[PDB]
Amino acid sequence: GPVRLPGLAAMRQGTRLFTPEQGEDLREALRRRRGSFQTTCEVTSETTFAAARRLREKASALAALNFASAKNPEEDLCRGSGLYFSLTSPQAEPYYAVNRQSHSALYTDHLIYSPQVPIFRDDAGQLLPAPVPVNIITAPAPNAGAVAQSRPEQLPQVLPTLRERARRVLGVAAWMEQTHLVLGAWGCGVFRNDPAGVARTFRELLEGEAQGAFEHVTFAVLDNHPQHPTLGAFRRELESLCLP
Repeated sequence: GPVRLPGLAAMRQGTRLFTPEQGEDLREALRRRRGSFQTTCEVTSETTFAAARRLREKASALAALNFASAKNPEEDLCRGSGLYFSLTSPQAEPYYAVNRQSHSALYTDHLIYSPQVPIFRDDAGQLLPAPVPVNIITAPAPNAGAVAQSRPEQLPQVLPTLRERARRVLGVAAWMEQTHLVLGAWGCGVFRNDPAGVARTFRELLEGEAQGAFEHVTFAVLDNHPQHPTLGAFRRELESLCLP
């Protein structure tokens, strides 16, 4: 029969959906991990997968945040990886079905956890000699641009939606015992969330509820714009977390 391609079945079968009603269990998992580590934080000018590939030898419990679409499984972490084979798993289907029927550009607090997704290619699109597996957390940031255009009365709700969903990202990471996280400018760019505000949201959590819950947090923010405004905003906001 068909050749079994390495690791793809285990990734798909191990994919996990987190639903809104699991918020409290996620909060408890994060609370138990709080204070475990003297967290190291850094803000780097790297792509998400370049950071994951650099760190994957340093740690196996490494997870990256995928800046995902809410409705369909400009580029997310499916590019260069096996992630689509996980996001289309049957257990992940409610993430797409519920977000579609919500009809809200704030979306819902569904998250997908994808274990040991193979990274197949580098930043330039060339094949890696050996794929590099990383865990991936998929959750959509609120689409501030779409809220502003089509439901402006929801615009004051973008910040609390972003914070509560960021809290659940960290909670999923703690729930799956992840020690290393690759975060970044989640929802910035096309969704038009402000970079300083996204950085400040993660700062609030990492200096509070999630303080010491992770060994290492990398904010991978590749920015080649002349004034580096996105990378600069993250560095300015997260300065106090980044001091060695």
